[PDB]
Amino acid sequence: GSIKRFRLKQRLGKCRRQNRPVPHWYRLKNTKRRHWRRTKLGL
Amino acid sequence: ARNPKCPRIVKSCHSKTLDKYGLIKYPLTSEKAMKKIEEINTLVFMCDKRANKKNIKKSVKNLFGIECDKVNVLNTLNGDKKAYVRLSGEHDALEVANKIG
Amino acid sequence: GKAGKGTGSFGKRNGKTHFLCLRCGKRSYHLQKKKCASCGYPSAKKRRFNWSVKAKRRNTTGTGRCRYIKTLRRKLKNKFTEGSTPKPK
Amino acid sequence: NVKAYELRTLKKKELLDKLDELKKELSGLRISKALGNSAKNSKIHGVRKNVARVLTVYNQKRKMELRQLYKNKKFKPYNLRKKLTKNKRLQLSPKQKAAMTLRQKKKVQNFPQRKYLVV
RNA sequence: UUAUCCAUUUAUAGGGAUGAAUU
RNA sequence: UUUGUUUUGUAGCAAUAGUAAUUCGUAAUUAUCCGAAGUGGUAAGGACUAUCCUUGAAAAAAGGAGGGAACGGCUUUGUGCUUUGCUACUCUUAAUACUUGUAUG
RNA sequence: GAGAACUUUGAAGACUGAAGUGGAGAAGGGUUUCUUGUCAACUGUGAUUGAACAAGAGUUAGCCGCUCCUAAGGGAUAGCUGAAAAGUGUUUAAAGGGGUCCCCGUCUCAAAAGGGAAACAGGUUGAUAUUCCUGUGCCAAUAGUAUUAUGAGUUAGAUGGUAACAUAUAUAUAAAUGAACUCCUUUACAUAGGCUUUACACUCGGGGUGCGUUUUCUUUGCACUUUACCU
RNA sequence: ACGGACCAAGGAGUCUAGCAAAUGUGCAAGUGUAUAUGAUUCUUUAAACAUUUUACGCAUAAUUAAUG
RNA sequence: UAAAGCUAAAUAUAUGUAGGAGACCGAUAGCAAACAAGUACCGUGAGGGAAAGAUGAAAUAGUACUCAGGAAUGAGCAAU
RNA sequence: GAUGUUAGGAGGGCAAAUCCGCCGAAUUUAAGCAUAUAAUUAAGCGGAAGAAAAGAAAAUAACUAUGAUUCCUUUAGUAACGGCGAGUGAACAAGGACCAGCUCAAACGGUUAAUCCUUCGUUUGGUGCAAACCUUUCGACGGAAUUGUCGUU
Ligand SMILES: [Mg+2]
Ligand SMILES: [Mg+2]
Ligand SMILES: [Mg+2]
Ligand SMILES: [Mg+2]
Ligand SMILES: [Mg+2]
Ligand SMILES: [Mg+2]
Ligand SMILES: [Mg+2]
Ligand SMILES: [Mg+2]
Ligand SMILES: [Mg+2]
Ligand SMILES: [Mg+2]
Ligand SMILES: [Mg+2]
Ligand SMILES: [Mg+2]
Ligand SMILES: [Mg+2]
Ligand SMILES: [Mg+2]
Ligand SMILES: [Mg+2]
Ligand SMILES: [Mg+2]
Ligand SMILES: [Mg+2]
Ligand SMILES: [Mg+2]
Ligand SMILES: [Mg+2]
Ligand SMILES: [Mg+2]
Ligand SMILES: [Mg+2]
Ligand SMILES: [Mg+2]
Ligand SMILES: [Mg+2]
Ligand SMILES: [Mg+2]
Ligand SMILES: [Mg+2]
Ligand SMILES: [Mg+2]
Ligand SMILES: [Mg+2]
Ligand SMILES: [Mg+2]
Ligand SMILES: [Mg+2]
Ligand SMILES: [Mg+2]
Ligand SMILES: [Mg+2]
Ligand SMILES: [Mg+2]
Ligand SMILES: [Mg+2]
Ligand SMILES: [Mg+2]
Ligand SMILES: [Mg+2]
Ligand SMILES: [Mg+2]
Ligand SMILES: [Zn+2]
Repeated sequence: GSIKRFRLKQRLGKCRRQNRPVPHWYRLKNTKRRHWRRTKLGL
Repeated sequence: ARNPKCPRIVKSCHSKTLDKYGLIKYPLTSEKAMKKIEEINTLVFMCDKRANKKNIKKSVKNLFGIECDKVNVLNTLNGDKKAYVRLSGEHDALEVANKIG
Repeated sequence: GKAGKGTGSFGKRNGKTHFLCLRCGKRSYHLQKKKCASCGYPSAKKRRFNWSVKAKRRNTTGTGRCRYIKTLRRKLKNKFTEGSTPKPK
Repeated sequence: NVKAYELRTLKKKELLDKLDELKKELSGLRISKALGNSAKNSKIHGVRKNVARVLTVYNQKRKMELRQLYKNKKFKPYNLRKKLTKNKRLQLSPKQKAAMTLRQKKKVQNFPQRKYLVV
């Protein structure tokens, strides 16, 4: 909830970062997305 | 009491421990930070996750003509520390903002 | 019983038995017991079993970069003395 | 953009000074990036590389100095020692392995395995 | 009794005739 | 220094803040903010009384007491101790200065 | 807006009805918060909405917690078992602290509801606030040496009060000698029952302000009339 | 009685060991060059070739619990 | 000639790395995995564990332009 | 004997196909099942190496005798074991691959431990661009050791 350990917080942040979509410019030279409600991080 | 004939491990390399450049990464824009700069002479800096308040203060002293009364910090969910730095009354954050950029 | 064995009882499922595990990063550190289910974390030993071949394969030496081991491979082939560069120019 | 061959000749203080300047420059670039700019965003990479180069040069100089300091003297720091697979380090030196009990040595000296061409 | 075993304690004076208590 | 009378103070915080108004301007002024009481819902405290073959945690931390160890400072002489001579001393907070790693969170 | 029963605003009519779809938190979730966009899919009807999609942003503490203490307990040290793995935790230990050699003495984790240094009000953001701002405090540190001041005491350690006990009001009650070694107390405690005291809530009547009713009636009905920690 | 809604693809007497019979083939009181060696053998060659300038198997004799 | 000890070779290798081969498999096959595969995802957990290859010679030919559409798309006398 | 953050070092964990120790089942087979079988297997625990282990006869033979170990061909599905059921089952010889032997202890040397190690050194060399290595013999100052080091066989 609203009191995390630092490690957990960092993990959450990491997950969030992972979430974001392919930078579109790359496509000129993703399947692991997760929606917070349907698939859990299972931490 | 130790008296080793030679020391075990001698890191001859330049220190890896974070200097001013590396500790404090960049100021924040964003409307919030701009507002802060305007109204209550608080400069917002993104910093390394392993910056302390003391350390941040030191960095600020070194990197700019800044004297800081108080520094609040927080760990952002992007893996950066955001340090809210309230300047002493002698300085105008706006002027210092201008100086930095 | 509204909190009966099925759905009602799944409502009372909060509170982790396992958390993250320093060492394995695998959310299988039994908090109350203070022991990782896939490591034996406090035991200085990895807790792997010949009866779990799949398990064995999914955490062996090859699986994950080998920061040092990889670097040392080829050295035998080269057989260069340590400390030695090539000739300049 | 400073490449290493220029930097080897420089003294350590000078190198340090250079490095600090480079770091400052990098910081400036970062600040610019943070602010709404993309003018010299691509300049940063080069600066970073330069910094790295400088660090490398300085580090090697330091290592050399250390080596000079600890030349011979039986024991040394474990850094400056022969970093080498643990087993090899443990292993008996070839000479040690060779070393023969005196009688055996004598025997070897007297009756060595001869060459003898059969016809 | 000395092996062995059990107990007891800070291993605290060898055997007999409703205060304080320390340098 | 104690008695009598009066004027203040929402005791300080405190009206500068809030609230409800009223205007005036393209943020400022003004006026208000106070005299009686009941109900006993909630909480806390108090003093008690009762029940138990149920008598209802511990420690960090703090305090108090008992006890009487130790005992001024400076100057001079001899091997921390003893002798000789003089009277501002022992505390105590607060500030200030200076070296000692940069002596506030 | 291309398009609206289910997007927005207003006007009605309703419901939740302080055991609330109201305010706060815990577990759990993890960015779902927020603004700007926005509609391929999803939002089992529609959809311009959205907890969807995209871009950015957002979480500020000496005082709120964790952090310290110990609890049921856990993991270990000594041993001792056991082929080991493990199993037991003073069972036959040479097991770090306190004073000026003596005297104590397993370690460590285990409470985000037990124990516990200290914070309140108002304001402010698109999104944070006992955390920022203004103001007002509080707590704990604060090394030595030297000056200053502040007061005590002595010309080596105050007095009062019959007593219960009281007294340092200096910016601020700071100071009333105290070692070893002891002994207490606080920490520190069940449930029930009523009784009482205070605050909060509610209400009543009066004064003051505004709004409401006004075919008729109503000195009227409603709102506001506030006051924190700290001393 | 059971299985079968439909369609596509996958989907079940195999491989080794040792024995036998059948049949083919070679040689025949022999037969099989077994390991291994050797070669002017070396993409194929992990095959093919060779057998030192009385090995062993099965057969050639049976029978007995056995000395035989 | 027990109750002490050492010792190369011929031997083994379904592990790892690197080579090389095949009367082997050819994307429901072959490793679970030809692809960001021990990945996603499920399970408190020990564990479980997928699907998913092919445009063309060349996208340095990946759909310009016009019309109708709110747009998707559609159409073309237009186009690679 | 404790004690040391004394000086110097070592162990710990990962990985396992082959390998070495333990520990150790049952499904299964026997048309049931109980000994047997599965199997001195799987799992478990520990430990090594490029291989490991074994190994230089307290061996086999009964010959005209061989001569460490290992491995292959065989002996041999034989001797033997076995509710003599199911089933299990070697060894020697023979032919090869490969072939390597040894040192402690004990005996002997006291007109003398000749040994051994730590630290500090000293000065000829060799390859290297350096870094490092490679060897060379010479003392000291320590210790260890007569409860036994070294040589001799
Ligand atoms: Mg949580
Ligand atoms: Mg859910
Ligand atoms: Mg904070
Ligand atoms: Mg539990
Ligand atoms: Mg006011
Ligand atoms: Mg709906
Ligand atoms: Mg209603
Ligand atoms: Mg109702
Ligand atoms: Mg939202
Ligand atoms: Mg729908
Ligand atoms: Mg929106
Ligand atoms: Mg989203
Ligand atoms: Mg607190
Ligand atoms: Mg503690
Ligand atoms: Mg306990
Ligand atoms: Mg235990
Ligand atoms: Mg604790
Ligand atoms: Mg608590
Ligand atoms: Mg909010
Ligand atoms: Mg039927
Ligand atoms: Mg049937
Ligand atoms: Mg049917
Ligand atoms: Mg069917
Ligand atoms: Mg035939
Ligand atoms: Mg022997
Ligand atoms: Mg051996
Ligand atoms: Mg496949
Ligand atoms: Mg190990
Ligand atoms: Mg059976
Ligand atoms: Mg059967
Ligand atoms: Mg049966
Ligand atoms: Mg096993
Ligand atoms: Mg060996
Ligand atoms: Mg054999
Ligand atoms: Mg036969
Ligand atoms: Mg058997
Ligand atoms: Zn683990």
